[PDB]
Amino acid sequence: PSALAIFTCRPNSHPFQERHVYLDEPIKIGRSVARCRPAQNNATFDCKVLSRNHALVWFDHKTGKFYLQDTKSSNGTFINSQRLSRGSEESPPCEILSGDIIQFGVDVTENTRKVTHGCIVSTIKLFLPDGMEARLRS
Repeated sequence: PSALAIFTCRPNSHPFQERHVYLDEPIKIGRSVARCRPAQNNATFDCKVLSRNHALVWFDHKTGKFYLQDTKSSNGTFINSQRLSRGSEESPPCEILSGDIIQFGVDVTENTRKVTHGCIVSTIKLFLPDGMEARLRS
């Protein structure tokens, strides 16, 4: 048994393939870098607007709650469009529920050229170690 977060790519997201992220321990969310590349079982994204150490997601095995924390991201982390912390500041742990829309970064139109870079926008579905779906967003 292992708690599980499934990340699926929303229509307004920079593209990524669906992730099946097991949460036996906290998982870093961050930008793809050497030695830390995207994989199905992780929350590492090839996306310009993410920080290397962007956020952290985990399951609290003693209460059955799931959490997301912004770890001083430059461009923001959001739960249902609400920003967890200011730029370059840490948030407290923020509880996430199954069905939340989670966003890392924001779209950025460069100031020096006409290019727009997308951000990661995901639905997250959350499952307890025994397989039952976690508390649902309402």
